Amino acid sequence: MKNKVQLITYADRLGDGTIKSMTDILRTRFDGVYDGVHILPFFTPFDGADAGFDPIDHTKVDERLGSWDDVAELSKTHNIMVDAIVNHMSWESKQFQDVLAKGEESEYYPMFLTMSSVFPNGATEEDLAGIYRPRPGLPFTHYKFAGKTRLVWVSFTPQQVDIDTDSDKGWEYLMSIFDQMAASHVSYIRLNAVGYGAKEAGTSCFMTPKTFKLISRLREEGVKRGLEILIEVHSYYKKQVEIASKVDRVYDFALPPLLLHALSTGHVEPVAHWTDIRPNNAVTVLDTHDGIGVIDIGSDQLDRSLKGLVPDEDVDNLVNTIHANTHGESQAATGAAASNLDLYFVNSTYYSALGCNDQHYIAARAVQFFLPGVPQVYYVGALAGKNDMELLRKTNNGRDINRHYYSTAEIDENLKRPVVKALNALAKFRNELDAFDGTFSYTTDDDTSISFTWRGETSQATLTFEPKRGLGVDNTTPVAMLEWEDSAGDHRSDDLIANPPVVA
Ligand SMILES: OC[C@H]1O[C@H](O[C@@H]2[C@@H](O)[C@@H](O)O[C@H](CO)[C@H]2O)[C@H](O)[C@@H](O)[C@@H]1O
Repeated sequence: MKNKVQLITYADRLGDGTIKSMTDILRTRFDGVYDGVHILPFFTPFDGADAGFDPIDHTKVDERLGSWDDVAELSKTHNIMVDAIVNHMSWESKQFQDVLAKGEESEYYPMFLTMSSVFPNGATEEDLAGIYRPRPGLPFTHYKFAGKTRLVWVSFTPQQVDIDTDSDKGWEYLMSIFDQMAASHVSYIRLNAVGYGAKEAGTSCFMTPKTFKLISRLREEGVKRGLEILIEVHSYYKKQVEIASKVDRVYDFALPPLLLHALSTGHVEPVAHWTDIRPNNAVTVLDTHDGIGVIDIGSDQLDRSLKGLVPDEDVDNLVNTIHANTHGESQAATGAAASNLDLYFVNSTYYSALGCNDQHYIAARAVQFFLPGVPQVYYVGALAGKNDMELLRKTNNGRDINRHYYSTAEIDENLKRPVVKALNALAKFRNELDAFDGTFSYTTDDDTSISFTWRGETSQATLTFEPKRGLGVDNTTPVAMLEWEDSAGDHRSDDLIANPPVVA
């Protein structure tokens, strides 16, 4: 995966509302800034309950958005990342509809998992109780095959039926997705919900050996088509290091909340700790299309005794710090959970989570770009967007607070702001300076300061980070100094907004 900054965006929420318009905005307004892009699900349909992650036909672009040729067109300039939903598919798909009509006579009957598929011999209470769950209840719902009532395995919603990833039809389906991705010259594949993709009795059915056997089989099938794979997994941070050592690339879900903590308090030990242990085969982010994950830093869900990178109280304070900085907007968006250790995510834009503080925000991006891994910037964050209460009150969907529809007018208006111009100049710096293709090193004091250093062939750069120097939502004190060496010798920048860095 190229070591340049990528953009995460919906096709219809960045420009006129299509892949062509998205590609236009990308090329015209962000040349040299984002040379790659993760296009969020654009299949048939894209405007369902789960905003593209519940497609009926994974193989077909939503004709309202464009076509696969638009993807191929965009590939001539930008590396493209796309989601591959491997765990499940729509019950409205023709494959599953056929199983309902024809039952065991159906061509696709082996393609879908049932309780019998995994538990031919009966299941105990411990068998079903130990299954890892992202959603409440048991992962089963009622469907009638021909006329016989059956318990179909469903990890998320009853409308998304899990497929047998070891069956021929299920695998044939996954390869139809891969073949279309490779046909349109997609570079990277984000394997959605792959952690649940393998079921075996007696296990949690989440990241078991059979799961790593599936990821490796999908890897080899991908390279055979020129496709690199990436796994998305939210879990306890020690499981994250375990997983990252067995796969090609993972997400760094710990950093976003860790930077919210450090910018809220000033304590940099948790960040220095994470820097030392984190997997470096990662994709770094601050915001995503979902809420801010706090589970990731992050007591274990099943066994509270395993403590995260900060005490449970600092996790509670982090959730409440977001509620305060947004003045209750994220409360309206986040459904209460009685306690904050029971929260998965907090719904708010990352800019608003910082109280819209420019100095704090640019610093967070700077740290993101200076840690090993390929950085991504979510489109709302690329525009330093605030929470969208109107869409939230229209759709009643919590995550829409961080999914604003940006017309080309709104993009060019927000492009006039200095914080936006600083981020663009920062990504260009991150892409243009060849120091980042070299070797990484870091130093720390104790709690006040931490310095991130990259030294390459023709260039060097160091980022020092002192959140102590400026505390408060309304504090304008720069908390990140930058020094770097290039063709024009040694240079410095003590303010990354007013004095954004440039390369020779
Ligand atoms: O389709 C449901 C969601 O899938 C992805 O997010 C999941 C996350 O919410 C949690 O359940 O963990 C799993 C496995 O790590 C994630 O796949 C999408 O990112 C999300 O947008 C979908 O709603």
